[PDB]
Amino acid sequence: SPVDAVLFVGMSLVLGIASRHLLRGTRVPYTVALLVIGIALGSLEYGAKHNLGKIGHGIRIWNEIDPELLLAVFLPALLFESSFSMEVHQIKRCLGQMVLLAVPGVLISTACLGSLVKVTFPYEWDWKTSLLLGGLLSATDPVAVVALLKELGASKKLSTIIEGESLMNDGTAIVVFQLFLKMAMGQNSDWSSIIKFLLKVALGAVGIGLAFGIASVIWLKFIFNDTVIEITLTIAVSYFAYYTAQEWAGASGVLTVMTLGMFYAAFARTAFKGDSQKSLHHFWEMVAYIANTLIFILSGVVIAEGILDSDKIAYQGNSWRFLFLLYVYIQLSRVVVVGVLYPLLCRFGYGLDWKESIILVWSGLRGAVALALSLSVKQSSGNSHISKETGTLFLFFTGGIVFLTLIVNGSTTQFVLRLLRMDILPAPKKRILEYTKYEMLNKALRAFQDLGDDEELGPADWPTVESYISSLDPKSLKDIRMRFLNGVQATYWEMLDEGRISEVTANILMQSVDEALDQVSTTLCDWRGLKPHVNFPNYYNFLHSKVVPRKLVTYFAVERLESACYISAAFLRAHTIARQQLYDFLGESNIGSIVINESEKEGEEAKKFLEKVRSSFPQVLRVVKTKQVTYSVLNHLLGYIENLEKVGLLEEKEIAHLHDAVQTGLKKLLRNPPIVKLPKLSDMITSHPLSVALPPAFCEPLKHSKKEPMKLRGVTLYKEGSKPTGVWLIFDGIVKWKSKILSNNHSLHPTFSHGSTLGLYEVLTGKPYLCDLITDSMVLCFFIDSEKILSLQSDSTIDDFLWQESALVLLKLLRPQIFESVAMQELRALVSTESSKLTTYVTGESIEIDCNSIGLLLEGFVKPVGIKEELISSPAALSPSNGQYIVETRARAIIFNIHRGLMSWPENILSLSERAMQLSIFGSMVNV
Amino acid sequence: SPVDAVLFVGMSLVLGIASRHLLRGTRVPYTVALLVIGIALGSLEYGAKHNLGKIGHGIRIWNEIDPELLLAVFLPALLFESSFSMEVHQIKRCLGQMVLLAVPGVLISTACLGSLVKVTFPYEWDWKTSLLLGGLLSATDPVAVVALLKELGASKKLSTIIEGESLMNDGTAIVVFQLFLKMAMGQNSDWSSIIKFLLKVALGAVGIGLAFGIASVIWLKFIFNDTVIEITLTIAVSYFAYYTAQEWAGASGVLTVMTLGMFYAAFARTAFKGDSQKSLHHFWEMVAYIANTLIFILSGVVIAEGILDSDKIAYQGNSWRFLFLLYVYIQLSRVVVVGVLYPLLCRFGYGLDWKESIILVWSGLRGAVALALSLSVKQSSGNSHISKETGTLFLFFTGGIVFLTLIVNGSTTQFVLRLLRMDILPAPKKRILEYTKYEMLNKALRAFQDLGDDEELGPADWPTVESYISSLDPKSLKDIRMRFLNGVQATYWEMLDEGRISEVTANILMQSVDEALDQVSTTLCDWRGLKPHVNFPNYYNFLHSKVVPRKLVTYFAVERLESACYISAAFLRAHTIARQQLYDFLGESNIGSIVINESEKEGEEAKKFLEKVRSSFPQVLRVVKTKQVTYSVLNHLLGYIENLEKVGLLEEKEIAHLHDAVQTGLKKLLRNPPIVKLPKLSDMITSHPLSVALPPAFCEPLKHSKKEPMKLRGVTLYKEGSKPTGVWLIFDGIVKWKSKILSNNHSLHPTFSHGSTLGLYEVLTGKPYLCDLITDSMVLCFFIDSEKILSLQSDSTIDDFLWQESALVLLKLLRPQIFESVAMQELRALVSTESSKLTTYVTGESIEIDCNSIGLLLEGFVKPVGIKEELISSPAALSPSNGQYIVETRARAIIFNIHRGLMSWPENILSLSERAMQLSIFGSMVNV
Repeated sequence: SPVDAVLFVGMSLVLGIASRHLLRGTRVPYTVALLVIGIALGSLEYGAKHNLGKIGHGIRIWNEIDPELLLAVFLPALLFESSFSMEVHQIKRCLGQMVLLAVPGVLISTACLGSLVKVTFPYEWDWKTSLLLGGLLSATDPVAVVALLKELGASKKLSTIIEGESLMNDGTAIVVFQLFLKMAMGQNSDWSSIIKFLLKVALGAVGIGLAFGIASVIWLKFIFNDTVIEITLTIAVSYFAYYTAQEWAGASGVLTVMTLGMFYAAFARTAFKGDSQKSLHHFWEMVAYIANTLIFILSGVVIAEGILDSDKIAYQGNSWRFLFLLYVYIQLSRVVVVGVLYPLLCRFGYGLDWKESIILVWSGLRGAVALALSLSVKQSSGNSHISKETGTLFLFFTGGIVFLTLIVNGSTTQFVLRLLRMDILPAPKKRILEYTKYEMLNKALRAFQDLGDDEELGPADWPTVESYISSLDPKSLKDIRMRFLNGVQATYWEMLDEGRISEVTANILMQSVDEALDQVSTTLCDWRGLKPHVNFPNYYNFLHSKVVPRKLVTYFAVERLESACYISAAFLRAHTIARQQLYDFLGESNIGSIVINESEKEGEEAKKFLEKVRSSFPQVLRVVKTKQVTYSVLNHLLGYIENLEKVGLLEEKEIAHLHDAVQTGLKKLLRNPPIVKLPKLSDMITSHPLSVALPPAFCEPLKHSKKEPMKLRGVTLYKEGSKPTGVWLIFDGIVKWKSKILSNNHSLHPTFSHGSTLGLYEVLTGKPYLCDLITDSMVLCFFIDSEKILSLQSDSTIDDFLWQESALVLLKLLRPQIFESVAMQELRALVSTESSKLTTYVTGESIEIDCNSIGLLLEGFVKPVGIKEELISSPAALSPSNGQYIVETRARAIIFNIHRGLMSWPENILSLSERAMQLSIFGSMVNV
Repeated sequence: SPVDAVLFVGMSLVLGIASRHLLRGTRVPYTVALLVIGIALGSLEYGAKHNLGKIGHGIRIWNEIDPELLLAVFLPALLFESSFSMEVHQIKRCLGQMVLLAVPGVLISTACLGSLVKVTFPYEWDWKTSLLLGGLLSATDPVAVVALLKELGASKKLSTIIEGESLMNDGTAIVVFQLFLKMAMGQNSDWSSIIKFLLKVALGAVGIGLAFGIASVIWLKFIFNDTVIEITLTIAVSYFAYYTAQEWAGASGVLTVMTLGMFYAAFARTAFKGDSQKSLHHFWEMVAYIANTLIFILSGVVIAEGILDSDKIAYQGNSWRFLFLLYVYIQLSRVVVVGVLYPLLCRFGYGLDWKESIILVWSGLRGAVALALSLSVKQSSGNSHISKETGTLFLFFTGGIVFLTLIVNGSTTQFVLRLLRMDILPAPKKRILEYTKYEMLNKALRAFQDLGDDEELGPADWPTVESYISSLDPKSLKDIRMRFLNGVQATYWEMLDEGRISEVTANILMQSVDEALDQVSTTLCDWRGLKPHVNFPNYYNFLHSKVVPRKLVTYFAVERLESACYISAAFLRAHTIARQQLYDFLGESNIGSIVINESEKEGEEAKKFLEKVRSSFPQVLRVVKTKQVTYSVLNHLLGYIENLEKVGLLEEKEIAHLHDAVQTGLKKLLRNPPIVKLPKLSDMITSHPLSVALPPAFCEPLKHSKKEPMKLRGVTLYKEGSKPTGVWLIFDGIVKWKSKILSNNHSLHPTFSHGSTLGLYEVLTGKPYLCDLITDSMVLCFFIDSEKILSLQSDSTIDDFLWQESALVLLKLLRPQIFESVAMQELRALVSTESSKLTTYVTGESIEIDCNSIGLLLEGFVKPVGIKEELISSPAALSPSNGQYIVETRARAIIFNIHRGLMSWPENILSLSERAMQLSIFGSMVNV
């Protein structure tokens, strides 16, 4: 007999596999087909008394399945992954509406449904059992709703809203179902009894789940490099959570497993390995899928057994009337609960409209959970409390509700989508889709360009490759804003590809910009999407209560402000790059200036947040940047190691050691944020690039003490035209430069970065201060007198290096049209190149600027050739006027050699030789 | 009571997880720790009579586990993935030694061990039960051996040899164990009875497994895009294979599941999805891991129960003597079987030496399979045939053998490795390792270069990042050969990265070159590694037996020659590129010429194989190239789609549709090779680049009939100095050009490719044929008379295009020093660039060649300036002599603008500004 049960399980599994395979994108889920097949099989086994053999034995051995055993085997398996694959950031974005739809939504739904099925539902029912029915089919199938919504059209709001509300409705409905099913078996008599029972079954289960989750997350953080033990540990901890919950504490094990899934979705994304997460999700999806198909087949067969029993419930000819009435009651209950919650749903979280309201009310899919609970009721029934017809009627009613609710509410929802103007794709997103379907074509064409150079295998055939990929202004403010926001999206994509931010941060930023793209007509609301993720409420940690450890403060501050810090940094860099790109694209359009000013003013509270973080926690910024840098570095190393393992180029021991080392580094990162000692002033002096010219004797004036590096926001450094009293050093912070005399035109983002010396040009030339410096953020800055640098000017090499640094700063100043749109990173390479040479020019000589090169005069006067004689002053930024410049005074100079298509997609894209190219590579005629 | 069993399962699982986590790289497997813990728990439950509570109930409910149930639950779970993760190409490389070690190796081991444990092993035993013991602990644990060997030092031979021999020893041992355990329960009496029983249990099980594998592979090929249903289908088909095998046909279900795993490892790599394979492997590893830990714990607890029973077997004080004798017998049996098989092992497959012999004999690890079979014996025992002590003694003996065999043979094997000079890493592989640990450093440094440009988060801290990555000639023939082979490895790596070949082909080529690197002293044996994978035995298909379908011939030919065709193509391209790179690296070394000649002569039988394929099947080459091209294109598109899904940049419906389309294309590819119609001559004419100049009236001389395009190998095209009788067209094939008059120096690989016109220069200039053409392979070539082209010369645009193509060919001829090391792909871009212009020069004018540009004279005479007056003839290839050329006759010309470090790793790798750079980016002092 045990072999019969496993044979039934395997047969049901094969039927599930077949039904899912045949019914992909057929506007009908495989689950309803499984239910119908199970009903047919049960009818053939019981209704017709046809001896099915061993399959019949399996049917009759699973017909007597214990209720509690059914819950234990199935319900946690259904609910673990449904609560595991959550995008917890989106949930925390709209958690208020989630709980509002979950707890009081289910309460109201159960109350209304029980009242309706008690007043007019003639079977001489009881109020407790009717409310039990309400709480039974007040549960929404999460996986079916997720699949429907992915097939359905919902940008990001309805998807997560309905997903989470169904997920939490499962738990709330199972809790209320347990409460109502436990009617008067020696307990649950008075109001205090049910209150304490709820307290236990809910809070104790949640606490057990959270404790087990914490223990397992610590274990995972302590597990360095192994995929399999992670899935196995998840299985073991889930089983022990269920065991402790229901056989040690008496709580609800299913709710404990569901809370465990919540905790793993929330605080265990970084605990799991980078490559093990996909496999773990696939395996738990597989467990949930087997559980779902098996519970559906079992429900179908038990319904068929029940409705065609000796009493012949189905052949009464009247039960279907009340089944249709119950479906109407489901619809009415959903309508009334959505209407009641609408006055509060709209004011919290995501804005909900009547369109979203009707999509929400119509997208109620009672599936596996309701069927499992109904099977639980139609088992161990027939006693004094729950009778026998009073049992099947529940099972047949719930099965018919699942049938109708998955056929009509699963099919006609798309037809409703066709109305109400939601299936239409907005132009801001249509541009994105058509661009991404245009990069597919270009990437494929470049690949076919590359795979045509070889000659041993002969030409390729373009038509088949094309067949296999056959699935392929300036005066308008809104278009300019949309182009700017698309540029911001491209910048986020590029910075994620290069590795500024992890996957979750990029997802948050892209979701926010997608939300902001819908309000392109009005002011840019990009930062409004990021507002929930950037919070700096209080700093009670600095009230001396916890600064005594002076190390846990850094840990807590990082763990709380870490994601917000990446979000703000990426936001600022994206808007800077996008502003520069838009300025290049438009040049001098007034609309361009308006939108740039709009973006600059809009991205101000993020700067305020970063300034507050810097002023409160000076060391959190360095730790956060270190964590980001090492995370990106380790991801690159992991990619290289995966490539090597694919090749097999190294032995399976050295490559295993390297992979283990990289995984250990990643786990030590995601476990504890990097510990960086607070740098002293001398450490920053040594780390500063200018310290090479600074002798070690000058490196220890009591290790450069007696001065505090910090400078508050807005503190001036030196006024324009003032005497060069000294030169500053910028170890960390922001300095803004302004000057009317200098050609500050097209200087969109005037800013010097860390590791720079400022004012060196004036102190080594004696000229008045060219630029006015204002510190936009708190800057860790140091001052060194003019006399020290003038003394350092004694030797030739030090003087040459000092004038090289002066030249770099003077390129940053004089020519922001080209060199402002680049960090101080590459300019050091340009100045350090041996081709770039410092030269001294005598009167009568000239400057040999030519093609593919640029020049810079530092001191002296130059006479141009071919133009009216001009006395070009010391800061010149000499450039080839044609694609000359004789010297007239004592002069010394220096010479140098000199995804981003989404902003302008349709505005950034024949000769007899081109056609020859096209034929020699492609087929007859296909544009490249 | 059922809850007790599941509690025991969960406790054992947690203990397994803990033991594996603690004992990673401790030179002791977690399995022995699990065995010891199980023995201790059983001793505490039975030996001390200490009431353990519910854990004790679980122990006593699993103590009475049914034997057949134990096999069913455990053994297929152990063996499915052990037979699933095979690298089947390496197995087919050395299958002869595999079967030799498996079938007769196990037979000899069982015979010798049974004889030894029957002659001197006093318990009044029987011969059948003693041979049963031999066949029981004649099984080697596959997973433990794999883990040990990955920790152990074996390049590629011992690893796969021992892995496969243990894997097949499992099946052979379970078959012989079933045969010996089935002694005289109403069957297996005479020799005919055992012969037919073996025939059934082996061949019928293999056939059932193969049929189920074929059905499931067809199902997988018909499944387009879904990960979960693939794992679920694997589970379902495995269960149904076991069911059909043992409860419908009477065969051995475990052997059927093992053969199913073989079939999936062999012919189902392409059936599974590209992203689902890793998850599926992880899940089945997880199932095998739970099965292994549970069987180990169960074996330990049952041993503890048995040896401390009423009879007190352990406390007899003598059983350990015979246990140690049995361990010595295991060692002696392994020694004798390896010695017997050595005269035949060495002559077949991989060469096996005494060093490999001792590593093989010492690496025998009896693990989970032997313990499971021994538990099967110590259950349903105590009857007339198998007694009761005669049962435990088997269980305690097998458990002690596993204990000793996993402690000493699992630890001292590394110490033996320390001797015999195998742990030493050879210099050819040490160079590879130190290079790959040098690209880690460069990639990390470049990443830190990129992640230092931003300014909102401030500087990064280099020391912590460094801490997290703290795990980091010309006259010698052998060094030159090693450098050349490293260049070939780099070429394979680059061509896999760009996508010439799949992962398996790149793995085969890299394994072959790794094997060849060990014989660097002698002639290059690279092709010897590829020899088993390149076979063209017979072409009976062309005997008119199966050419009537004239479509199944292409299918069968592709399916048989497909991998060999990629291997040969990649081999040829890799050696061409490596020869060119080596010639660039050395220039004119005699050793370089010797090794280049060696490589060219060595890579000749691959050309012969490709020529045979082309002559037999003309259309297989195009189909194979098409399949490769579309596979690479779809992989690139899948990578882009995965990037987009990570971003979340598109809605979850359009991106889902694109992913589904790409997966459907990939499945339609891997299911059926692409169907390409055989191109007609007119199709190739139109597809040829020169057809643009050919008018449509000239495009249909009865669609260019009356001529057969094919030309055999070695057929000349036109002799040097002959009159330009016409111009040829190369649609597909190889042409070699030789000319003493032309500067053929440094022309390492003189070859024109497909889609080219040859001889056009001479026919449009009237000069004698510059080059001598020899067809190195069968070429599909066409001839067009001189009069037609001279007539086409009538119009200006056609003449300009014709002279542009002439210029491209003449760059391919005159300057092979620069333009031979590039395909005809990019040269079309160079000639087609608008900067590259065709100009007509009158006598007295000059050619304006300058920096960053090149020139070409086609007809006329030119006088140089600054050098003795030379009459440079019509083919000139004018180049800037300094980094001039006045015209003297009627002349017309044309102007143009103009992983690979592994070959030379240690010979391809400060100023005051450089130190400033280093400080401004990094910490104090770290070389870049």
